[PDB]
Amino acid sequence: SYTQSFGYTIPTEKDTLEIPQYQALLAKKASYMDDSQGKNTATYMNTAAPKDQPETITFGVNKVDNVYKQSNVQNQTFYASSSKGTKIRIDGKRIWRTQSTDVNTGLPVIVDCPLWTSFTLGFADFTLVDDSARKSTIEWMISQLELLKDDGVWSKLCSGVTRIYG
Amino acid sequence: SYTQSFGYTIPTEKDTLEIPQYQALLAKKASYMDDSQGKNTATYMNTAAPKDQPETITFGVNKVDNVYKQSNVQNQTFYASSSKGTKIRIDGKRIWRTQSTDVNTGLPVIVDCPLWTSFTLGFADFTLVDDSARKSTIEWMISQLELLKDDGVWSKLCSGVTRIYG
Amino acid sequence: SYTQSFGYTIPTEKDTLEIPQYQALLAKKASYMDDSQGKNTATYMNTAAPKDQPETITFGVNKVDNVYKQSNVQNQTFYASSSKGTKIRIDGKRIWRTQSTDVNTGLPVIVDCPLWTSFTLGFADFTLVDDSARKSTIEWMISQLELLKDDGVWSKLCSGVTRIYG
Amino acid sequence: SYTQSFGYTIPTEKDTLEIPQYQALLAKKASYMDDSQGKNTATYMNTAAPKDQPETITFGVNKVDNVYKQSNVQNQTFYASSSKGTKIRIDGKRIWRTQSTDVNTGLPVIVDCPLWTSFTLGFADFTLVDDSARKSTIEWMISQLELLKDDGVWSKLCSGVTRIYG
Amino acid sequence: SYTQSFGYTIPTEKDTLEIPQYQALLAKKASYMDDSQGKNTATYMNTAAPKDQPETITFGVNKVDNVYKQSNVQNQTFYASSSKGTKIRIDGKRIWRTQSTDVNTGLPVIVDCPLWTSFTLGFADFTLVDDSARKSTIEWMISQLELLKDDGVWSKLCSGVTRIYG
Amino acid sequence: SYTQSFGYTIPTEKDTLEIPQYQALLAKKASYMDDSQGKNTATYMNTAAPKDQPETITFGVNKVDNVYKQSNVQNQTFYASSSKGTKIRIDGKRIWRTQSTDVNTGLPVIVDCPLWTSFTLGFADFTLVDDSARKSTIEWMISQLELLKDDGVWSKLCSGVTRIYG
Repeated sequence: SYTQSFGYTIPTEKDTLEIPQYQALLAKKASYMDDSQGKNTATYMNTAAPKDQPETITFGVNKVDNVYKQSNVQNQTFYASSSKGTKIRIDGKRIWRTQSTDVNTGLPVIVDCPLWTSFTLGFADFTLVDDSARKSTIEWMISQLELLKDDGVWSKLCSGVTRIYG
Repeated sequence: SYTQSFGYTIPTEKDTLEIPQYQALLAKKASYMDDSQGKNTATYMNTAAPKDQPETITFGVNKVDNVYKQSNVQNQTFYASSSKGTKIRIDGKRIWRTQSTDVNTGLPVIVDCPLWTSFTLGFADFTLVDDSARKSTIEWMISQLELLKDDGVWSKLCSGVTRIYG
Repeated sequence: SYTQSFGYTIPTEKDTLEIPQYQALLAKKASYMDDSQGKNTATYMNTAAPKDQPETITFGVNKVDNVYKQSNVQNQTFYASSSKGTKIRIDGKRIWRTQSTDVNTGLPVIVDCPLWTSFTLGFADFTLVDDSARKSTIEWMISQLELLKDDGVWSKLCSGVTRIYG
Repeated sequence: SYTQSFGYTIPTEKDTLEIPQYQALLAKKASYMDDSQGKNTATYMNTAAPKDQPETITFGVNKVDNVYKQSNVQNQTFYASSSKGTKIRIDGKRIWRTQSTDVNTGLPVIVDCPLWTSFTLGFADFTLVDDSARKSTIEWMISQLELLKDDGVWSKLCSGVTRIYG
Repeated sequence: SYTQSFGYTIPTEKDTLEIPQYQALLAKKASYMDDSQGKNTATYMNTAAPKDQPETITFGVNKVDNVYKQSNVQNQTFYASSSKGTKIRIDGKRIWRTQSTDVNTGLPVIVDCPLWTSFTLGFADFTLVDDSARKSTIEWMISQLELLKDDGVWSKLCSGVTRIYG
Repeated sequence: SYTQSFGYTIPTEKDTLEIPQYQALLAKKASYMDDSQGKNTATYMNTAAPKDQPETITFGVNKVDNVYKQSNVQNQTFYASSSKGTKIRIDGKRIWRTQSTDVNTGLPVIVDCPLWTSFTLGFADFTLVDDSARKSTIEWMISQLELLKDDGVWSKLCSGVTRIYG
């Protein structure tokens, strides 16, 4: 009987995140676009957004020759038989639009500045890696954001706090 | 009275994510490490993880000279003194360790392969950029993972599916 | 019995400065930030200010190898046994924000220009230097500002008067 | 009707500083010295101090090409013909002299070590920069010293405490 | 079922050491100095001590390629799979200062002689080691000092007794 | 009347360490080995541990020609009349042995990994030093370990946290 963990027992306590179904709407209204970002990368355009303010999400997947080099494992004994790994990447570019119409001129005044986001998950290709492992670490990042607290980890990063926990 | 949106009204429907409190445990047990990894960043080590299996999280914040060059927006009619924005990045590196004991010899056998994750959010520095705006796009990415479904966007990416939506 | 003074008896007369408790509010709401300015320098962010208009204060302390070289003491006899000294520095960067909302467009009009301040106190490391000495000279600078008079030393500097007293 | 603040309403509570009138005595007894110390500055000598223990104050004012580059402000939507500001600097150098008389020989023994201080205030040249704005930030620094407390911010800096607030 | 011990059952009897909370005060008042002492070694200044009477503690950690070689293990077979181990080191340098005013001149006469201390713990980096094992060996050293007896192991070493027990 | 201190009043609060009487057992069972480790250094074998699983403690004492040079003392005058000092060192080498019987053959599998510890105290050899002074500095190190809290200074060093306090 072999037990596999991330080094510490998964915390029992659970933060609940009520996340809007952005993905559902985008999935319904998503339309293909050129694979410009990478040959292994397919860019999509979300049709739900107006033509003059587009939101686009680009998915990519790239093999990594050696996972262990980038990462920190203390002893060479522990290395798995193949160090080959796979890395996934979701890139998104959206536009925050503020608009109102001028009283003097019927023309609408429209100022829209851009925001972009990227998520990445890389993992060794080995029979030991479970979807349990990969999903747990996705959740690990999401938790690390501390989204529940309004002035939390994410807002401190946004304001410019490099050294977060001390 | 200004209507400011991302181009489409935020979906009413909400996916609920029960996420373990990884961040709480890490914040309790997080210890500072010298920022070898970045010039303007801060790398932390999680003490909860066993000493031969370290887990590390690295925060960084870098400002961006021109936000509009990357992004696809109809170039717009509002004066901007500068057009520069702040980009926050979170990099985590963890270890998925699988361990057992050799039946022949009581000394255990350990194989641990590495997994890593990275989240990034860049936004134009502007007065009109709200928390509402920024946080919404963080949630937008999280939803885009389709974490609720076992056979979701994230597992397709992990399996190697570039053209996720079609 | 040895007497030590700054060369002239401290003036009995006292200017009273009613200074708002900026420091109390900042101390309550101060949050750590990267030590980017110097390795011996810790930068802090004041959370009381809004995220889109941050105020930041950065403290630093640097040893000075030889204090006497910079300063003017008439005779070499008088030099203390060690010329090693210590220098402290408080740097602050805040933002003066003027805002009103446009009648034609709901969008607020926000113009905020920056202001910054720096205080520095360097002193020889020697058993002779008292906190009495250092505090007196801090007060000496503050008095030198002539804050009580509305059109005084500080406003003359601000307007551009190099030769103040003649 | 425009609300112009530093991001947070000025604290009502006021720390009262009883500061000796050093500046009054110095202004009475201040004599001009040739500005060896700066190209665009003015160095003065205080005649009240004994001749073998000089005390000097040096005023300087230099304009600054671009105020916004140093400071951290969301780059903003208001036309600026130029963005340049004026920076005032006050440098004082004084001597803390400890003197006694040798008991053996009536001739006295004197050891005097040096102390120096510098105050600086830079502000964007703009119409909206008030005295209210500038003076407030001068007071802001003075408060930040926490001079009332014997074991205050200033003494911690002098002792060598970089991370003052946490 | 494997049984691991140091070689002898831990003594039930316990010496109680009432140690002043030096570390607490230092932790409160410790200011980061630049890491002159080593590449992986971080030097700390204690601000509680006066600036001209400094007390500094430097922390360090170095991996050792082969633990077994330095240490005495009777047979080769019993060497573990990987002999890479980790070694920690705490260096402290403090000042015992004697001071009294000169009778002839009030200037104090101060002579301060230094005392320094170092603690080191090196352990084979392997899964079998427990914080049980490490902490026990730390306690083992501390006990070996025989601190309770005034003329004990430590005073004898200070007094030059090399061969303590015979 | 001369006053001598380390620089700060000894903290009243006391951490209580319940340390097993390792030293007592060792003192009972210590057998003199030949002093291989040094000329003025006497090495001791602990007979309580089994003969093939040895634990050895070595004591040493070396004079240092000039204490002041190694240590940081701000000014030269304060150096005492003779800088010759004395330095003591306790080295211990013990064995953490893990053993289990082989399933195939009854002959046990043992693998024993080593741990070692070293404690050093150097003090200026001069009249002014007290066993008050020296015993205080020994306790100072011991407190600095933060042994009471499980994940403390020592575990962080073991875990590689060089920059403990910030």
